[PDB]
Amino acid sequence: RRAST
Amino acid sequence: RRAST
Amino acid sequence: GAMGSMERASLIQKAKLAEQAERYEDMAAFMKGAVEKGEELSCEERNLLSVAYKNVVGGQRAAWRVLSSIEQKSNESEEKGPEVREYREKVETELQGVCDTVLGLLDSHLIKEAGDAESRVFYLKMKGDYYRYLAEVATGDKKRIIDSARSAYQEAMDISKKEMPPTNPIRLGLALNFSVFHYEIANSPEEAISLAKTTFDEAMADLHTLSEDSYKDSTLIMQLLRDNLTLWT
Amino acid sequence: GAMGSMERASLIQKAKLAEQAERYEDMAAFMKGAVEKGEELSCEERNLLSVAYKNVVGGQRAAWRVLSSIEQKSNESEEKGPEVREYREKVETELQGVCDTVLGLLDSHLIKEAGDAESRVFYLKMKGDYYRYLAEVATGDKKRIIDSARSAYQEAMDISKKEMPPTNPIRLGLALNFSVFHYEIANSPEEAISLAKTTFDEAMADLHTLSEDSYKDSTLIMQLLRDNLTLWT
Ligand SMILES: [Cl-]
Ligand SMILES: [Cl-]
Ligand SMILES: [Mg+2]
Ligand SMILES: [Mg+2]
Ligand SMILES: [Mg+2]
Ligand SMILES: [Mg+2]
Ligand SMILES: [Mg+2]
Ligand SMILES: [Mg+2]
Repeated sequence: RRAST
Repeated sequence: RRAST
Repeated sequence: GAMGSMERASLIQKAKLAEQAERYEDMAAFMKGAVEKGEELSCEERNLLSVAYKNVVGGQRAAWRVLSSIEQKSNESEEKGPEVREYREKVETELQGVCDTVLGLLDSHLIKEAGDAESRVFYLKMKGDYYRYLAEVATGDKKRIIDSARSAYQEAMDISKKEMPPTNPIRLGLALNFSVFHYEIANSPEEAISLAKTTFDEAMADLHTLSEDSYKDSTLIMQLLRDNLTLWT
Repeated sequence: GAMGSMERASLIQKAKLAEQAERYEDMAAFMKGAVEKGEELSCEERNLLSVAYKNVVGGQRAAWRVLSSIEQKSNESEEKGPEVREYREKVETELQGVCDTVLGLLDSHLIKEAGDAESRVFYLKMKGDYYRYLAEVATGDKKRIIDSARSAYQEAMDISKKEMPPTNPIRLGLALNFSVFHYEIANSPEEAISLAKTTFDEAMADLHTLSEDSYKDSTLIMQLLRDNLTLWT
């Protein structure tokens, strides 16, 4: 899954 | 840690 | 109750959805609603009830242990004020509330209607389990809480020994947890070890009667007994 | 509010205890109470607020995605009745409630009192983040929700470019999340990729100015930008 902070 | 069900 | 207007089958369906979503507080509320419909629970439904509340109270117990350790260190140390004790007490009260809720469902009226060995032993084991979780945080009627756990476990043991084979997963899991009760709560590690060993050995001798799938079910719990024996000896 | 009678410092102390206990709902309630005292938040306190609500809404979003997938499969299939949609709607409403709560704290009155770049950019990024989480479940004013996220992110970007070095962790994390906004929400994968690459390259060229500890802080977030670029190209 793509990263967010 | 000891097991319980 | 807030679930009074929902169909029993819808509550069970949503409990299963909540499990898939790892929403265990919702799962427990749904199964509480299903129990309060007043009909007995099937094998699968009893499992859903157990899974839901075990996960809810498991989060609370893990949090309580973190906070209790911080509190104990604080009393070894700078005065930080009442906040650590207050917050441990908040988590403890919420935990006791969940145990009281489960014990209330068992007493009104799951146990009294449970006549088959698999249902009755399951509910009595659960009663022992949730009195045990109360005993873990008890510091005052602590002896009566401990004896309530012991009595529920003992009645479950007596029925399981008479009505179930030694490999029955409910009988095995009951013995595992009553052994932990002896070790952790009752200050009886020798009883804990004796129970786990005899339970393991009698199950071992009964495995030859089982199908491949039952063998897998039984050996999984036997491994937990062995894990505890390894930890304790 | 239920925290109105507790000291600001006690609320912050208990938020930190709740984090240690992984009790993020409690953590968020404590930090909500601290914000409502009306004083500005320090760097550490802003982090506690962010950690608390990110974990709470993260559990809700993960659950919503599980239920949404089940619902979509149901519409591909036996009719199971309204329960899947109902329960997805319940989780969705609770999620929207948490986002509205965070956005309410930012609007009353965190953002308007935030004058330093580090506080103002942090709060505006958070505003973009929680409108983005609203956009993830929006199906009706969806365009206005999306534009609210975009506008908050854009104001934060403009300030961060003028007032912060390219390696600043807040600037980096803002760019990471606005890039995800472009990719996932705005249907602008090329903008998402361009932003992540330019952000990474400009940070790379500024690393030589940093201490060892700041280098570690900045490179950690640069790695997340690179991870997304690898996933998307
Ligand atoms: Cl408290
Ligand atoms: Cl529902
Ligand atoms: Mg009915
Ligand atoms: Mg107490
Ligand atoms: Mg001995
Ligand atoms: Mg004061
Ligand atoms: Mg909705
Ligand atoms: Mg292209």
